[PDB]
Amino acid sequence: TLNGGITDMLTELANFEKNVSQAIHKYNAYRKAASVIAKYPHKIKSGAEAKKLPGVGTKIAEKIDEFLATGKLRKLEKIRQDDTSSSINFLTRVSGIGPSAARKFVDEGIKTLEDLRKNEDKLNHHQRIGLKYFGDFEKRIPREEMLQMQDIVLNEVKKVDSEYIATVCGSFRRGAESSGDMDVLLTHPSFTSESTKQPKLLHQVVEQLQKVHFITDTLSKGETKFMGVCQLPSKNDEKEYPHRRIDIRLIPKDQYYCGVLYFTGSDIFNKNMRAHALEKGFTINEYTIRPLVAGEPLPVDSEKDIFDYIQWKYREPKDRSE
DNA sequence: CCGACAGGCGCATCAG
DNA sequence: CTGATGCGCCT
DNA sequence: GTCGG
Ligand SMILES: [Cl-]
Ligand SMILES: [Cl-]
Ligand SMILES: [Mg+2]
Ligand SMILES: [Mg+2]
Ligand SMILES: [Mg+2]
Ligand SMILES: [Mg+2]
Ligand SMILES: [Mg+2]
Ligand code: NA
Repeated sequence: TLNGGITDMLTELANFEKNVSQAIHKYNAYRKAASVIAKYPHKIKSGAEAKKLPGVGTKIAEKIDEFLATGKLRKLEKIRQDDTSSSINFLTRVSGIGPSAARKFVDEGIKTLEDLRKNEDKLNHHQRIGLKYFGDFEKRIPREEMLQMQDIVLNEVKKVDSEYIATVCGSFRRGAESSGDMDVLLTHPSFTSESTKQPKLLHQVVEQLQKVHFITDTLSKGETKFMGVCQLPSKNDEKEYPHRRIDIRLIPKDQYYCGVLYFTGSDIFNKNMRAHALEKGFTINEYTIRPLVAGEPLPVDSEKDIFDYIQWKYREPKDRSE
């Protein structure tokens, strides 16, 4: 891509700040810069040109000048060569290991995938599964497989109760050619913000998906959110499909539009949109849009209504990507 | 200069 | 046990 | 790390 070198540099720095420094706002500032630069429709020629973009300040522009002059960043060169930094970064690639646990593990001498395997009894359940499927979870999912997974989940939900509506969101809904995982938003009429008229609405779907061997493991599971692993069936003599991450979110039926907006992302889009909601005197979460101490939920009966409240032209899901 | 930076589910842990 | 805190995760 | 007021 245009400015790929620059945006890669910034993403690496963001990951360093998140994973090693544990500085979430630096992480986010680097990602905001990477994002704005990725959308910039010109080959950046200097740091001063980039500095004109919102989210790119003096320090980034200075890094960009270094990167354009030399093709590298001494700061990242040092980070790359630093054994502890690299180890901590690596370990965070395991689902369930974040910055804190990564640092703790690296302090205890646990530096490698090899080390994690021989110390399974130091891992919680989520981390165990993340280690088990480490190579699989870094593989992306072609949209063709996403379509097959969608067919399974939609038909199996329908067998449980014809009144459930399952909507595949995330990058899939944004029209992406490949997805990192599957995100399923679920509603049922018995569950609204005013009442839960049936218990175990999510459990029943998760259980049905387990019975047919689609869901293979569970990372976490409560009344409204499921985080797990699933796999497509393969045919006689074929290599197995990789195991895949699947998230299911049961959202009150009358709060579907706020739910789908949230679940469609992108993550950066959601942060930008919620940050602009705040500037306009609103707060948005996956349930509601409220005036600001937040007040009572405003009426919504489309995704567009939410954009309208904050005075944004509608963006189609396909235009909410990075 | 500097306060704010999106919002929240599930789970592990801690105090009492 | 409850209630509070923070981690790691999701978009 | 960045930026609006
Ligand atoms: Cl974030
Ligand atoms: Cl709410
Ligand atoms: Mg991780
Ligand atoms: Mg993601
Ligand atoms: Mg996804
Ligand atoms: Mg997901
Ligand atoms: Mg947090
Ligand atoms: Na700028």
